[PDB]
Amino acid sequence: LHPLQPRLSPRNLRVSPFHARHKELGAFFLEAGGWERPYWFEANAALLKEMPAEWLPPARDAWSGMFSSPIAAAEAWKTRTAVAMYDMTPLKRLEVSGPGALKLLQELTTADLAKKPGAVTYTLLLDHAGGVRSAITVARLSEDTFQLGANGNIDTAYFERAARHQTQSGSATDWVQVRDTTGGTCCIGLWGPLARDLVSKVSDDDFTNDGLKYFRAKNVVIGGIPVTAMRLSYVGELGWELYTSADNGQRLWDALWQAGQPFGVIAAGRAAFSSLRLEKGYRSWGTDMTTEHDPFEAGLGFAVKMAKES
Amino acid sequence: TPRIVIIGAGIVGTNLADELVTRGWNNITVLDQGPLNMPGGSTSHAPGLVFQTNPSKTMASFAKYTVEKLLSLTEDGVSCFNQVGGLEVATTETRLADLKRKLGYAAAWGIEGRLLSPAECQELYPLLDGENILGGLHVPSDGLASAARAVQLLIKRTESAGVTYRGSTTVTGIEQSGGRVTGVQTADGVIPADIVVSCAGFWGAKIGAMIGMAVPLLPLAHQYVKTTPVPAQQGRNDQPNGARLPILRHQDQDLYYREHGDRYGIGSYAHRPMPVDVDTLGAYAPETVSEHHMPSRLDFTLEDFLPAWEATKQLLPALADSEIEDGFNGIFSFTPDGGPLLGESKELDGFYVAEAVWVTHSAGVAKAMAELLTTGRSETDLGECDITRFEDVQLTPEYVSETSQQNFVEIYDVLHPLQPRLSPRNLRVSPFHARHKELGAFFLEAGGWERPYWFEANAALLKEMPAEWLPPARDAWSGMFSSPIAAAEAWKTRTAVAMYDMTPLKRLEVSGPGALKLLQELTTADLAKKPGAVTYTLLLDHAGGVRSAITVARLSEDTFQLGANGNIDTAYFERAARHQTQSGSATDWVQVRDTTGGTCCIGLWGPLARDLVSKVSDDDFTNDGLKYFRAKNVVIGGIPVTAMRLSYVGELGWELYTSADNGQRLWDALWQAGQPFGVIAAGRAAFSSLRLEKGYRSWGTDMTTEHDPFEAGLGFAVKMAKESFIGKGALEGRTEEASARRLRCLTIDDGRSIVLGKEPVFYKEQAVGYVTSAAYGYTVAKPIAYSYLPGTVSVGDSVDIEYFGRRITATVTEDPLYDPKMTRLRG
Amino acid sequence: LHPLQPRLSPRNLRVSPFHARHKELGAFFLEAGGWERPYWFEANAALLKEMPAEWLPPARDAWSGMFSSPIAAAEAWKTRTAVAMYDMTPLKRLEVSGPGALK
Ligand SMILES: Cc1cc2nc3c(=O)[nH]c(=O)nc-3n(C[C@H](O)[C@H](O)[C@H](O)COP(=O)(O)OP(=O)(O)OC[C@@H]3O[C@@H](n4cnc5c(N)ncnc54)[C@H](O)[C@@H]3O)c2cc1C
Ligand SMILES: Nc1nc2c(c(=O)[nH]1)N[C@@H](CNc1ccc(C(=O)N[C@@H](CCC(=O)O)C(=O)O)cc1)CN2
Ligand SMILES: Nc1nc2c(c(=O)[nH]1)N[C@@H](CNc1ccc(C(=O)N[C@@H](CCC(=O)O)C(=O)O)cc1)CN2
Ligand SMILES: [Mg+2]
Repeated sequence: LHPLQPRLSPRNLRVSPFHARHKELGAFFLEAGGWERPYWFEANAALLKEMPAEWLPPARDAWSGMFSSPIAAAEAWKTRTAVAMYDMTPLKRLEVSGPGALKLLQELTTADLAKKPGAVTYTLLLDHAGGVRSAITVARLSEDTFQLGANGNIDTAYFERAARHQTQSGSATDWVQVRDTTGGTCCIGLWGPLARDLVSKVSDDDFTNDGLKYFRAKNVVIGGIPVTAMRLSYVGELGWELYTSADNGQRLWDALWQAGQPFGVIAAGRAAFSSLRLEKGYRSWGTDMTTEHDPFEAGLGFAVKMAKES
Repeated sequence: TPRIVIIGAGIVGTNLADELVTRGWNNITVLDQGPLNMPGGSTSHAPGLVFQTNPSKTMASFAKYTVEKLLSLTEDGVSCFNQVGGLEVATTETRLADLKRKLGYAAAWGIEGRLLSPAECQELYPLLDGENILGGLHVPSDGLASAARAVQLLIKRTESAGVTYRGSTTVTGIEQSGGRVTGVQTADGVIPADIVVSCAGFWGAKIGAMIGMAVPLLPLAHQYVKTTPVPAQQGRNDQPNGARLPILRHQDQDLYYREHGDRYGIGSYAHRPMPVDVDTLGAYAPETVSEHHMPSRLDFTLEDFLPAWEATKQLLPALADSEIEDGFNGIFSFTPDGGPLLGESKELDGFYVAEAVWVTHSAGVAKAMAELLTTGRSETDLGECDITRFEDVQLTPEYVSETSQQNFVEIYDVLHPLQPRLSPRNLRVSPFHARHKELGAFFLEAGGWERPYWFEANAALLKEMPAEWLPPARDAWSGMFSSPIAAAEAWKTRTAVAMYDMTPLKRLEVSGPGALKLLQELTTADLAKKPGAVTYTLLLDHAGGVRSAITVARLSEDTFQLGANGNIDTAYFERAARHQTQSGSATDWVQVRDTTGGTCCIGLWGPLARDLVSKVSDDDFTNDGLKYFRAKNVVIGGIPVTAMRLSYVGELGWELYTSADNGQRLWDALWQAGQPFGVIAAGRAAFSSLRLEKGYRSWGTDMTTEHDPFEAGLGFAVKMAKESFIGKGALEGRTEEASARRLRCLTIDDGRSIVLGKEPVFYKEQAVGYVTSAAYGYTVAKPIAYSYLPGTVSVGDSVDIEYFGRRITATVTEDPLYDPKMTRLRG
Repeated sequence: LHPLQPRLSPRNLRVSPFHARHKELGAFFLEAGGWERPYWFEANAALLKEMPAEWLPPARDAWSGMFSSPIAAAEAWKTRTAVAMYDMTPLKRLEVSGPGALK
């Protein structure tokens, strides 16, 4: 069996709010964690006739060509030179809330999270030996509410137990609740050099550098939909992760899609996504590092604030 | 009494100070950036036309009270109301029909009115060219408010009672601590306050931003023009502002009129919407404010007015011998639904709004708010006025701008109660939305959600449907936004199995060690039962009035899911949970989440519901496996689901809840299992009809805070034996049988004449009630309507319902109309 | 019955090749000769907020308003000022061929 080989059943268990639009665009779906994830979009085949030859990869052998397509090259191309919409809905999304939330995260992570709300921080979770249990993002949305981009249900269970333990043994001001909100929310990664040109057509919020700096978050309205925008890009380009409730997702998608037409916006899938993030050197927990590695071996020293008290 | 600061000395803020004073609260400071003698908000330019009749019972009562209050507000023998009566004329058949519906509202709300023939219209208002007049509606108690004079007299008498007024004082921020208001910032310092009420008119959104509150009003300009002296009017009225003819509405041309001595005042909505940026108005130095120079008056744009002037000369040819003398583009407030914005902010304890209020409703709004502040409740239902009625997508600046401008464009149009907007649409959709479009769903929206009213795919079933299920033809009005397809969907729900989309039902998760304690105090049920129980229960106010009717499902020791009625509930629970948390122990904390947008629900109902679900689940759905009004977790088509056994349509089956990401799978699994059982998707038209056949009440129409549970026939849901709950003391002694007014089920005798809501109900030729809910009952094959009626009227008695001026005979009937032994439901 | 009143069944007997695209655009279909014919497209509702007021018609009475929509005004507007695609597939189309055709 090839490492990407999907099951044929059961399928379509979990789908993002954009699923109808993705099928319209001829998404090739693979599954992970029950979620259907586009790996590329057949609609983008039409772009290969226009793509510069410098972007066209050589033939693949039969094995590396399984569950791959030249279309991924066109999607990488447009992400690097135009603007792309990636479905980040399946990214594990945890809400950690309550008066003991900051205290919990200060102890579990390698970052100083005690900053006025709006900061996004890439940070690690270690075990007592210094091995890397996880690498996550923490966005402080308000005094007592943080949204985490985690790595899966191992993280979820880790936070659940730790929050329960803190709550049980703490005061009236140490209680903290952890919710897995992934299934109730969605996210579009809107990335590429024309990302500002696009979003400014559908929002009156300020998306310039002055309005939202790198690794910051704020609430905005796009196409009429309340969104939490976070400025970062696992693909290494300008733009934002745009989060909203599942019921609003399709509208947000359609609004952006329409705004993006003059900029040549495309839907982009996981094959391009993985290639682009590797060009950026961004680590993926579970393969690039595990608890067998410390942050310095993995080249993640920068994410560890050794000056923290604890 | 608490220290109050009121922001704004318009007709709203001064009436509020007054209503508070008469209730013994006089520790009040009123602030206005303008001079006290002419503050310069919309109140300082309003022509003051007061038409009481309104489709809304609450707005109508506010208007009646304003008329009574202004008539009694007097000095040197001259009151602040000139009661010349009001006349709405019709120049199209469509409008003529609508005046008959409005005459119904008037009877329903206790306002005396008459329909006039064209000849009678000419006798009452001789300046009308009769050639295009088809009829008029005359209300003798309407008239003209002297709004700016009323402000002065109100300032005078409240000042005498100890109220402090500070004009030329600009509020620049709001001070707070611990989630509660502490004061009001001005350049010269902070004015301390325990309560702040923003009565700032079209500045309201600007005041709101000061505490991070979204106030969904849009400032819009509206043209008002005065003519030169009109020759026909020479000598008829007192100069300079006398009036003797009824105020005049010409809604077909978006115009209204009044006299100003021998001149005419012309109000036009017959121009493009004109949004105003309040930040560009400029700061007016108080000493510069005068009649033609104030912040609320923008330059007149003659070009916009020319068509209105032509139409005016057609209606009233005498004015063709006058000219336009002075015009201005006058600013005031519009909202997404035309309702005002009243009540306590979500963001800040002790901070209240009373904004976007017509002079017509001002005193009534002030009275309601003064009741709210001093007693904790308004004596009038504020369900359509509460600031918290709006969903999140409805509070964005873009939605507020777009829908308020559309409200302005449609302000005087004849509109069906179901008429949807064409934009913005598709804001919120359930996970089943693609499947619904495949099935040709006809969508209407509410709260931002797209809701199927029926499915064109089901048209194919009408050829097979027994004739007993086919309703008679509908008239054009009751047929709008209706379809015979709803009959087939009711049919299949009653005889087969249907899948309804219950996703839009407000869904609240109340969790934490103090959750049970919170709900025990707020609701009328004993919720302390092992998890798995579902309970239908009420939320009362301290007077025993019904704030809401909800379901509470106890999912675990510290987690409850509530099926609530909208965002008024959400904000009510949010504040109550916060208050309990702040003042309680480590074991009293409780969190409230609105999870509606992250979850979905299918109502799987009908006699074949078990046959269907048992094909896609190994869980036990027999009576032994899940009893009526119980919940448990199951797996269906591979999806984890919370199943609750109950049915607002009165049939066997369950509400099936799951996370949004799983919804489409659950739907498809059920859809496929249901094929041999003839499963259909069923929409809201069938849903509403079926639930009325069951006698189930709908909060907001069938009962509001104006009713107690016994009047509404909801006594069964109140556990009077509870040790404690909000409203309990007020209900002591009350029973359904002794209630002076009781909610009754009517069926329409002719089997055919459908009514829609708000129609007056008559007993022995007296108006004694009005239609709350109504639908055609497909199972009983006749129209149904509910109305409060004097306790004196009994089952079997006859009543008349007036519909477009025609009396329709109906009979008071025992409910439920369908399956009163509940044999379809229980066991 | 209104002169435009359609049957609810049988329907969808004859459809043009554009039918899927028309449903995507929220076509309101009426039938004639067995063909499903869009009378207007709900997708075009979005254009009314942008349309000049000069193009907006007055309210219709209930009868003339049946099987009509303000959306038709926006579609007329765009046809007169931009570019529109109408489905003329149902127009009866006859091929007359052979050496005696001209005769
Ligand atoms: C052209 C026109 C015609 C109209 N015709 C009618 C009609 O015929 N019938 C009818 O019922 N209604 C009519 N209206 C509507 C009407 O006038 C308003 O609905 C009403 O006057 C609102 O009263 P208010 O007390 O809420 O607001 P306002 O009268 O606007 O007073 C509120 C204010 O608060 C003050 N304020 C605002 N911000 C601050 C601050 N930061 N610090 C201190 N003070 C502040 C302002 O200076 C002002 O006095 C008309 C309005 C216009 C523009
Ligand atoms: N919400 C969000 N959370 C997440 C991911 C995501 O895709 N988006 N993906 C996973 C973790 N990964 C990364 C790895 C690198 C970066 C990144 O952006 N690194 C920049 C900036 C780092 C910073 O200065 O600390 C640097 O050049 O390495 C962001 C998420 C899971 N958590
Ligand atoms: N989840 C759920 N919650 C809800 C509604 C719903 O549709 N489902 N709809 C709203 C409230 N309404 C009702 C009204 C009646 C019933 C009902 O079922 N009444 C039966 C049983 C009552 C019981 O014995 O107390 C009786 O015959 O009156 C259920 C919800 C909002 N809350
Ligand atoms: Mg209008």
